[PDB]
Amino acid sequence: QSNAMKKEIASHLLEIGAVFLQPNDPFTWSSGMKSPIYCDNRLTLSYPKVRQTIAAGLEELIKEHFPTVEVIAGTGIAHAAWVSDRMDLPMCYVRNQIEGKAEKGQKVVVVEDLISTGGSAITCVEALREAGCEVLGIVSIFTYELEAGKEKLEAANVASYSLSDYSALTEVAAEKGIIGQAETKKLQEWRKNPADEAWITA
Amino acid sequence: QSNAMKKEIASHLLEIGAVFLQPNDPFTWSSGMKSPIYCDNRLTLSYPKVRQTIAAGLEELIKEHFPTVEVIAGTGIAHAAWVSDRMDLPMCYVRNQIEGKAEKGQKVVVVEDLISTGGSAITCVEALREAGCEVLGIVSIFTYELEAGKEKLEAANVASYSLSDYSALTEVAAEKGIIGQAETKKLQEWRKNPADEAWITA
Ligand SMILES: [Cl-]
Ligand SMILES: [Cl-]
Ligand SMILES: [Cl-]
Ligand SMILES: [Cl-]
Ligand SMILES: [Cl-]
Ligand SMILES: [Cl-]
Ligand SMILES: [Cl-]
Ligand SMILES: [Cl-]
Ligand SMILES: [Cl-]
Ligand SMILES: [Cl-]
Ligand SMILES: [Cl-]
Ligand SMILES: [Cl-]
Ligand SMILES: [Cl-]
Ligand SMILES: [Cl-]
Repeated sequence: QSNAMKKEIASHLLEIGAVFLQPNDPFTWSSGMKSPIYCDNRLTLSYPKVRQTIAAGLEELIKEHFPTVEVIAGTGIAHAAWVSDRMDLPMCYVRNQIEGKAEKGQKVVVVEDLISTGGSAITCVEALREAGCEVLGIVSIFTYELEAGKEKLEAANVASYSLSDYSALTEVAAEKGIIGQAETKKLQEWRKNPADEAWITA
Repeated sequence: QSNAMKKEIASHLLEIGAVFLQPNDPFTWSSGMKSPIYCDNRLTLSYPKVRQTIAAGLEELIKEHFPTVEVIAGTGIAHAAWVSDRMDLPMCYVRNQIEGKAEKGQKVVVVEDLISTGGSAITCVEALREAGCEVLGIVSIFTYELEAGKEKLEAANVASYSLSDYSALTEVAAEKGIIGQAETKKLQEWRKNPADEAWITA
């Protein structure tokens, strides 16, 4: 659990190619923003054991932090499916139409693949709150730990926990020799100011 | 299994509101076509036991008919998730981009919520064939048994099996007293010629 789980999960994500790092040759995201990292947890679908380890971890986060949960909401659908089955709970998903039942007062936990800028997380929470549900919080597989997302969730009073995060993944990548100390500095600078291209030459 | 399973599943679908019948007051589908029936299996997501009974049934259809399966493809994502977990198989899904691994020669089974006109089923099969996969066939929760769909799948050489179908559901609905003999005739005529509004006054 905690730090051990974060490093173990980061190791798996790197190993299966669900998270890529290229600090010396930046990726360009669909927004046009340069980044040393990209996460695509859709790839976990192809790994039956790794995806189960992830679903078990998400379930453990829910039991630990949101034990009164009544409904699981995905945005993500596959992992919400795996979590809701392990917990024998109704599921719904949010496109902002909600598919599946989400009734007034029901206690909901959101399952997200990734917390990035916070926009997509807030969009999902807002849909559920609009429907009358009590959103307990969010559990996600990964988070880039960006200040923008942190502030958005804090301001909306949404508790959020992730199985692994950028910090753990940077450390594991260095332990593995994928990156070194020079790239670690670039990774640290990107997280602090992701839209500022100074990180590229940090 | 077989007829028993089809009637049991139809009963559950009616009971949870996943299939509606209104032969005396036709629905208008998004295409503008009048219909005595509508199926929305997204509602099964809210029913932990019923959805498990469905996933177990889909798994049984795959074991019975497509035993050499290597990958489960959803289009549907939640049920493909439940089936792939029970079978410990990699999963992918098809939007026609394929998310998750679908490699050359891998034996794939498609999991569909509903077989209607055949268009959406063919679209999914074609994407997987284009990717180089061997599509073993399709398993679905429900089928309207329309001739249009039957012919499209036959012409593309795609084997298709459904847990329940229109015929079983009509029979169960009559047994339950939801519909009678007069409405049964209207239902029979719609299936034969769904775009011809003579069924409305059959
Ligand atoms: Cl992701
Ligand atoms: Cl695996
Ligand atoms: Cl495997
Ligand atoms: Cl709680
Ligand atoms: Cl949808
Ligand atoms: Cl986000
Ligand atoms: Cl709330
Ligand atoms: Cl459906
Ligand atoms: Cl249920
Ligand atoms: Cl329940
Ligand atoms: Cl086979
Ligand atoms: Cl997608
Ligand atoms: Cl179809
Ligand atoms: Cl094929």
